[PDB]
Amino acid sequence: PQITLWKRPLVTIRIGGQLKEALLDTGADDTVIEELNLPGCWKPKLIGGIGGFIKVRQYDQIPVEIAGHKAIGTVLVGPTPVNIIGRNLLTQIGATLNF
Amino acid sequence: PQITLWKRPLVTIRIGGQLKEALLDTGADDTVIEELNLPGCWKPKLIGGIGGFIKVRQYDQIPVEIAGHKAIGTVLVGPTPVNIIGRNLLTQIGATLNF
Ligand SMILES: CCCC[C@H](CC(O)(O)[C@H](CCCC)NC(=O)[C@@H](NC(=O)[C@@H](NC(C)=O)[C@@H](C)O)[C@@H](C)CC)C(=O)N[C@@H](CCC(N)=O)C(=O)N[C@@H](CCCNC(=N)N)C(N)=O
Repeated sequence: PQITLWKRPLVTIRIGGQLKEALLDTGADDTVIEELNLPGCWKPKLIGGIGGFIKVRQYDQIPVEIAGHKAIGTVLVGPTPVNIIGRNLLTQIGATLNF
Repeated sequence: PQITLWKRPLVTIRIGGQLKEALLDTGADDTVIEELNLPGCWKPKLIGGIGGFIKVRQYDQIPVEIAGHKAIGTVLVGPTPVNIIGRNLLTQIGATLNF
């Protein structure tokens, strides 16, 4: 599929059993999901951008399906206004920018 | 071009006669550039990111050449960690996401 950028590129994802909306973000190195009480071991991390840094929980080897395309990798969980799909998973689904 | 996402999608831009490097950022509504002088009048604004809010200067109707493609639109100037080309200009150059 092709997604234009007139509006925020929000798509449906599946993670930890749940369907969520998330932003496809070519400016994000990593994937950041809103507070979600996932089981499993995790480790502490800090991530930054506009406004500074936040504390997140890093979970590895989490299946994330993005618009029906399966991916699996690292997911950072913390307090975000929007779920963000970053390059670590965008590459797995073969996403490119085109102009 | 077609740009893959194994590395950050950084490109050269020209703005106010100067060359700069910037990140193609589908997660950004707006284009935000590090502190600099631009010609003309600006208005104060606040924007948010992953870590919270910052103050920026809003300049309207600024010509920006992005990897050789022309855009004319709003540029926010302030303490962003990375120069970012957001959807307001990405749409002008015809950029889409594809997978
Ligand atoms: C939580 C908000 C959605 C996330 C994006 C993130 C991002 O613009 O892609 C930035 C771009 C690079 C840093 C500036 N990426 C990031 O913040 C990511 N950072 C990174 O990838 C790296 N960090 C650094 C510092 O480079 C890495 C080393 O960790 C983090 C998500 C962590 C993985 C973001 O901050 N968007 C802002 C950009 C500023 C702007 N004005 O466009 C935005 O759209 N803000 C809107 C809010 C959106 C509401 N709009 C809406 N349509 N619903 C606004 N007006 O303030």
